[PDB]
Amino acid sequence: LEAQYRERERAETEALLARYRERAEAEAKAVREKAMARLDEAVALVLKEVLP
Amino acid sequence: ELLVATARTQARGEVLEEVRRRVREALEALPQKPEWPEVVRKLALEALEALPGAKALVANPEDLPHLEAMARERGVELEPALRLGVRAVGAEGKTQVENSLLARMDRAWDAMSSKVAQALWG
Amino acid sequence: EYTGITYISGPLLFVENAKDLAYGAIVDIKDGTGRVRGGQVIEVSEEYAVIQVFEETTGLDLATTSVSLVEDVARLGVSKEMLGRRFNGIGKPIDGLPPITPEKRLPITGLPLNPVARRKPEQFIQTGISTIDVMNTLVRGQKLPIFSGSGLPANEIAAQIARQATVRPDLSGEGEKEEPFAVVFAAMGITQRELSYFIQEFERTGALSRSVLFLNKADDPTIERILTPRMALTVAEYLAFEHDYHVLVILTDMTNYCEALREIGAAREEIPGRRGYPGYMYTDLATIYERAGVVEGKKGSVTQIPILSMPDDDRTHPIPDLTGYITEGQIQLSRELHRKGIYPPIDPLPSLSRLMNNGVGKGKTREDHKQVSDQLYSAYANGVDIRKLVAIIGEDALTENDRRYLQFADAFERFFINQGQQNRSIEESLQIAWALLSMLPQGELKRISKDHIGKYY
Amino acid sequence: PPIDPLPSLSRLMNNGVGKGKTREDHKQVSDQLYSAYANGVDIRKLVAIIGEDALTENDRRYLQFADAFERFFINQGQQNRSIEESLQIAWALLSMLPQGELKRISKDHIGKYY
Amino acid sequence: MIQGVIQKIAGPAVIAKGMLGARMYDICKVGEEGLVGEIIRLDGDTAFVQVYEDTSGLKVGEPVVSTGLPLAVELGPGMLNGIYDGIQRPLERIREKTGIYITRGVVVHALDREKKWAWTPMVKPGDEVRGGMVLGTVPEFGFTHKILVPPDVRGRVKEVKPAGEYTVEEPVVVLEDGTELKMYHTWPVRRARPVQRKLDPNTPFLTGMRILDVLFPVAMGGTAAIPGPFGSGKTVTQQSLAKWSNADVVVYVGCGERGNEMTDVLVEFPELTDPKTGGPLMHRTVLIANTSNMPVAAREASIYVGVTIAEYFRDQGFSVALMADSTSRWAEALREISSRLEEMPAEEGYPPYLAARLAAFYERAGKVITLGGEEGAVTIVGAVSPPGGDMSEPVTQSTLRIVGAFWRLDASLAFRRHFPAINWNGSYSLFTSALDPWYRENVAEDYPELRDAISELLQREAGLQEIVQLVGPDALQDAERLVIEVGRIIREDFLQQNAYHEVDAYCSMKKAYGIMKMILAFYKEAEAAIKRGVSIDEILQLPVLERIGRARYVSEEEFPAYFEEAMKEIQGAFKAL
Amino acid sequence: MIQGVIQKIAGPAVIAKGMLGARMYDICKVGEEGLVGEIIRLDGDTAFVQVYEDTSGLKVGEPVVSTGLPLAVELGPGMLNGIYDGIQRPLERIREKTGIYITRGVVVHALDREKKWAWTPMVKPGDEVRGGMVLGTVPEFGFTHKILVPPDVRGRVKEVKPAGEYTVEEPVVVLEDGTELKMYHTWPVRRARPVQRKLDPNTPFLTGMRILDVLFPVAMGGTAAIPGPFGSGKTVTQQSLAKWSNADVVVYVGCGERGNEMTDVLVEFPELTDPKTGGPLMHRTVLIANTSNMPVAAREASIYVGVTIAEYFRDQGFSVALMADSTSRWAEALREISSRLEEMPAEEGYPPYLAARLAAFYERAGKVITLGGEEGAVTIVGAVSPPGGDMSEPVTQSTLRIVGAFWRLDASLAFRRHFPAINWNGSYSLFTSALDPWYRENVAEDYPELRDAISELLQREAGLQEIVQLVGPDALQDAERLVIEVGRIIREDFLQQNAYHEVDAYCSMKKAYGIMKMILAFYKEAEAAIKRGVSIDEILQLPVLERIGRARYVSEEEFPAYFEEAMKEIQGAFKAL
Amino acid sequence: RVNALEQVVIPGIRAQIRFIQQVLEQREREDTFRLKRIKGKIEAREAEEEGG
Repeated sequence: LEAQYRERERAETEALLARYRERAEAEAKAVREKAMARLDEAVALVLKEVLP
Repeated sequence: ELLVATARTQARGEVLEEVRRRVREALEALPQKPEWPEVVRKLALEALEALPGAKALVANPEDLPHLEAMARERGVELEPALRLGVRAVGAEGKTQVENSLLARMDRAWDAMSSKVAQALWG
Repeated sequence: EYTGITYISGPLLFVENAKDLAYGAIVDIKDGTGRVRGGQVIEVSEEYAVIQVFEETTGLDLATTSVSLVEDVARLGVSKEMLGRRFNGIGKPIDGLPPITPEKRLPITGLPLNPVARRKPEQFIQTGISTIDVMNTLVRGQKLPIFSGSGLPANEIAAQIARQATVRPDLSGEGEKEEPFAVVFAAMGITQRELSYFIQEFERTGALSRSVLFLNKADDPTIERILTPRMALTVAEYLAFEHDYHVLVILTDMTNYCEALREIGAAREEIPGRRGYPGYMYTDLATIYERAGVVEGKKGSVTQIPILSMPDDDRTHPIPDLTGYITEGQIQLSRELHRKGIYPPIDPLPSLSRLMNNGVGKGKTREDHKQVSDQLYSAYANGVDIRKLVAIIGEDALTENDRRYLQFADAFERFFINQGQQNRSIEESLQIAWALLSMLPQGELKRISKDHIGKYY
Repeated sequence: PPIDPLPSLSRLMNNGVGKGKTREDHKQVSDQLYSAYANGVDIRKLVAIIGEDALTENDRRYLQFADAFERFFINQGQQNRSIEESLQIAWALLSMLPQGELKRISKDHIGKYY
Repeated sequence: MIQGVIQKIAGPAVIAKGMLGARMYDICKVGEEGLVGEIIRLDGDTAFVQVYEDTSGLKVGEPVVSTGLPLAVELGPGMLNGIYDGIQRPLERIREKTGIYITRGVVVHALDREKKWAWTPMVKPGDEVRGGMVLGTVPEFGFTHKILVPPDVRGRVKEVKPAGEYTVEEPVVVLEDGTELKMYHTWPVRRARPVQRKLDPNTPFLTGMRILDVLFPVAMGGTAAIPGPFGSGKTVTQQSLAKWSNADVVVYVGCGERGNEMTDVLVEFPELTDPKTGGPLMHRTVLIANTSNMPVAAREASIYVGVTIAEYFRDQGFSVALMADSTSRWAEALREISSRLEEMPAEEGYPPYLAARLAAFYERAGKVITLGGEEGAVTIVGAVSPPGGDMSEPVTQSTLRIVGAFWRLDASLAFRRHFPAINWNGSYSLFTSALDPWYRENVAEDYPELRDAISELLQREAGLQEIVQLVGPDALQDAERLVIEVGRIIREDFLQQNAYHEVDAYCSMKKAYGIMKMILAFYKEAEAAIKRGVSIDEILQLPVLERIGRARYVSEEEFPAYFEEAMKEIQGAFKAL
Repeated sequence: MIQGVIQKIAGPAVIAKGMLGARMYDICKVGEEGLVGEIIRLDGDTAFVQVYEDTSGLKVGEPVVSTGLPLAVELGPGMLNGIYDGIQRPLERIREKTGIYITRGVVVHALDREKKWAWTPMVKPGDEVRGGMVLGTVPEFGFTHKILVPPDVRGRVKEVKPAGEYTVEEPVVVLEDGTELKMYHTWPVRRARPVQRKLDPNTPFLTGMRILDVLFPVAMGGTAAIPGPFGSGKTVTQQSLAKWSNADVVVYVGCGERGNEMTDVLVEFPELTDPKTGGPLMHRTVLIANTSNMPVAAREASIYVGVTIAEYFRDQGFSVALMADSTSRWAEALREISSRLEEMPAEEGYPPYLAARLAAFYERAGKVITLGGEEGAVTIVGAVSPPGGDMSEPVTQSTLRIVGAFWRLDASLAFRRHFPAINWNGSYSLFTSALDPWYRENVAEDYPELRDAISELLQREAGLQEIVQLVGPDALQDAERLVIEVGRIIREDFLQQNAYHEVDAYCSMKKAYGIMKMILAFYKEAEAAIKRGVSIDEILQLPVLERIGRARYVSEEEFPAYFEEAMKEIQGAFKAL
Repeated sequence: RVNALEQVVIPGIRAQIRFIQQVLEQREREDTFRLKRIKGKIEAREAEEEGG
């Protein structure tokens, strides 16, 4: 009875992780693109306060 | 939740390090932009206004046309071998308070890590 | 980069050309080992200063020395998202990935909390040890040191409190399960076994994605044994108060703390004044413990659990000294119940309690253990004490009456105080408790009322 | 001379001694004298505690060995005893203990001096 | 002027230089945010500044301008109802204007001038005034909070403002002496308010427990003390003067009361209602305690700024109950001074100033009639602890055991059910021969007789106690278990009281009187039980022992009728059997 | 070069002037003699030296030479049979040159550069090397020696010489990074060899002690104290603990070991069997032991030599045994050094920095996987010494801040000539449940079970011992005396492990488990036997008592012949009787 | 009682005072040593007014 409960759970606790890995990766890309088109703006902010 | 957190950090890093890349490119061509005389005097300024007496001032001899005002203010400029900073050496003894650009760039995530991030991300 | 030494020996340095430094200031320095260490300006002077390096000197020549005022006050970048991440006493994450970006950079010295801003708590938790949740009642915003001897375990017992820490869902009349419950850790000196032992019970806990770990090892500097405490608690302040979560903080190895405290004690100018330990010790154990407390207007809280490890079973020793006084309600472990195999080996007979009918045992804390606590005390006493008195009076001499006393000793202790991997709810406690109490006829059971008896018959 | 060996404990007891480096039975009679007295003095504790006794008949022989080791052996004045004279007669006090109750000395030595 | 800057900032203390005109033990303004220092040494132009607030950013070359006041306490109304510091800064003003966190360099009014108070004059403009004379009556709740003329000042009046509110700063009586009597007036903290004479204590103070009076009596106008090693019930024993004291003025002040202990005790007062007042408990509590969240050097100030407040009250003509919560804390703060100043204190870990500043604190006020004709009584109770766990040390002997009452606590003693606990023998009272008059006349002419008679029995059992732990009783006789069981009942019901329950204790003559008469009864008959041939075994098994064992739960109001019905049952279940 | 001279001399310490450019911790040759000290405290430009060798005949003004490079110990081939002592020299060689006595000021190199060994390449040019990886094997005795790349060294390879013997300082592998990577390499003593990932122990540690291991084990990688009051068992149990070992390498640091003890130690090793070459145990030992005749700091240094050697062998992938003898060494070192260098002592002569290096030395130890990617483990057995005769001493309380396993040797058991002397009421272990996997996998399934089944016996013996001394057990019932005389055999023939009989000097799991089932039998039979009315009196006379006593009259390697044999008669011939 | 008294009890109740005593006493070495160095500071300070 244990034998058929374990393999049920195992086969969902891989798939669930797998799906989360596709969101993870894509939301990694989604924080990149917001910053990279407001990137020049940051660099102006760094320049202005290193010259004192 | 941990594999999400980690992946965001790795990407977030790439953006922080990439602003430093862009800022260091600026620094290599900073004497080439014509705002270079304005930068060198304010850095040399803070060095003398502080604790040092300015018994000696040490910058490159090709930064010497841009700090000859301050040759006559305090001491004399004789090289850091940087072309991107100004040492000043006090008369209280050895002392030495160095205002270099490299140091401040590097400390621009060591004292205003928040400011830059909010503009990048929100 | 100021050059000119005068005294170097240990993590206390002195170097001249200074007066631009402030109390509590981050400097950097250069050493002859070709490495850049730290320094807190703990004291300031006329044309020098006292520096406290965040690493042990093992090399520092007098040709090459440096000082650079990084910042005027001394701070650490602290942000909202840093849960799921591990850390060390230096303050670098030990995860392997770029260090997170602050929201506030809060001081590491600590800002005290107003005594006016708190108010009496009354929401109790399940610690999974019966004995506590009856006798002392561990509520939020309350300390309760677990006194531990040397040659005694400290690690074992601690783990039990970490995986069985859980709010009542409405057993008290409410929950706080509606808001995330999370835990914070920070170890102050740990070996090879205590490192891994803690980590593998945190995977039992299922918390390693919502906890902040400030592990300090003994291979890590000895100076960071007293830095890290303050440091850790500022990341408590940030997440309980200003992001409304009930954070459990658990501090262990407050004897390795005291090792590092001693160092500065006598190697600095100051003289000993607490029977061979410092006199500014007080402040060192005040600033630590007094931060914690449920604040009235906040939902969230910092519940601190100190876990001592103090030298032997002396009570004149500095550690249990000040700690006693500070905390309200205490718990002890001994060697009476650690020769019997009873984990945990809590003994409340010498132990004391000062909050158990003080905003607790009444209020939104159940009154059904109100009279029970009072009863259990004098009942458990009748026990333990006469075990001694028997070996003088006779060798087996016990009268009709005293026979009963000692009968309730062996029993209560075995059943009740062996918990460990067994959780007991508020109800489960009281039931069982009363059935060992039926061993004493009416007249010693004066303290429990008419209601109570029948209640839990 | 008053020597009490029971709080006494030496570093070596089989080094610089052995068969032919002292006497063959020196090495044997070492540990023997030690546990033999021990089990005598032990009784004299427990006698006060319960009744006026604390012994059987198999205790009574170890009893007389704490008297025997006493004024005969430990006492001697200042007279010089030889390494022969010592262990030799140390086996006339060990006749009062059962030979079948000896476990701190080997059997092949029981047959050499009884 | 006094001017200078920081030379060497080390620890909470600042050592200044350039100090000109600086005077010993005088308030200052320190740093640039105002941290307030005290000159606690001079060495020419350097003076060791002790800075009550902890340092955290302050550096070399910052201001050090001494005010020139002799750490003066600002006396006036608004004391009643409202938390204050030991350094006197209202905590109300801090919480509202900062946040919930205490930050260094918070400076606000010591005595608020964001309040006004209704004036009733009494004095007439045609009269002259005198030091210690009432100028009018300010009505602060149900109490009478007079306004007095600061000692060493007199003139002749010429005007007196008519009734209305006025700010404590504005005058309300003016004089021909170049001065204006305001409700804002300086009095040093190092100079006591003058007294007319000292009076002999001869009324006792009721501290409303039947073991902190009945057995070891405490005096009104007295001084007393209780110790407590390592958190044995050090804090809990002030839940016995919380409201079960007869004071009309209650001043709760702590040298250092840690964060957790003000989460329950300090919030306890606005959540209670005193029955003597008839009104709230915080109306009658001043509150001027210090936290341990509050800096280490603020702990050292504490004592001298609240003792003067106690005098201000004593003068009006009200019983003052001052109790310094853990006075042991001022000693560590005093002791830290040595370290920082380059000195080494008194040997065996004792503070550098022993008798000098302890004897002074206690005798500053206490059983003294005033200039102004009113009855000053100050009841002061030190709630010390021994730092090393020894009750044999200088500072316990000089002023914590030579007072009215000396008490003690054991660690498994209090755990059974005695909260707070006392040692029956090892604890005495010096004053007890002067508390006999009132107790004779008011209570009964056998109240002093029965209270020595109960104490006799309690300490005579000790006789046998020892032998029990030596080899035991192997012979139980009729005269054996006599003292022994009696004494048992006495320690079981008369010393097990709780301070968390209002049924287990309360301030009431008749409860003390009553309980002690029940026990007298049980005792009385027992001696004549044995003679007849009544086994002590059956003496246990009378239900009347249980009747005396259910007098410590009885309702206060019910007790008179309860007692009368129960006295009869003793005498019936003894003489019959 | 750092060229001072001397300034003052203060006992075996020396202070020096002219010292500029001096780093804290280096090689410090003092006077022209070159005694080898160490630069510790640096005040000003006046650098406090602490000389490991005597300062008789050392004047002031003599030129002091310092390298400005850290003190490092020589690590390379020829390590085994070799001596590195406490002062960086090989005694073997010292013995010959300096004659019968050693004369101070003499120094040579720690590692003999006169040695030659074959080189087997495991690398070629155009390889990529990382710190701690192997470059080649070397066959030194029955052991395999590898040439560990120094940690923090990377880069490509220029050449690698072909096999053949070379001098142990010539380059065998020249790197193409401009570093002729010499055959030996230094690695500072403070610095410790990296680790890729830290792990926890799980392989058992057998040492040849029966009861010792079986009741309170230590893992292979673990740590334990041995506190032994009054010059008892401790001192030569350590010799009997290093006598036999499970671990592959044997590293024995006597840390300034008394010369009269070192005698028997040193000479015993050539006569002890080695189980990988069938000869001198010296083909698997290295002596880091130093002479006690030398000053205090030569006994501090010695511990720091040992560990960086231990690590070197752990990084090649071998189980390493480290045995620090006497914490009485360490204590005395810091005790006296503290005065010398003008340090401020915190408590009882011990410096504030006492558990400083002490803690970390213990820390390093553990089974862990290295940056070389091999697995060794440093296993520790320090012998704790209280100078005062109680554990209340600061030097012994520190050695009890660590955890894992403990052991307690008592003066009283030790007299009876039953070594090891172990107390079931005085130790604990946390390698009981850490070792339970590898028990029921290799040892036996009923070994996590049988160990519990001996403990209960002696649990009840503690509890009952008490009762015994208060009233004899002859007055008590049968079943009380039962377990008492089970107990006899647990000491008579199982706490006596004769270091003079070699069938007790050997012990292993088979002799473990074995005698554990002997005892088991006897217990379960006697409990039922006496419920049939028999008395333990008669049973002492029965042959069954003697029979369990066979554990030191029976062999190690003829043991499975006598095990099963007698086993049967227990359940057989006692239920017939 | 006699037997017992002359062994465990009596000299044991002695050795307790003795052990106590000695540790109280020895503690006061550090007292004097510290106090010594304190003295040294004090004199060193009034020796900078009149010299160096």
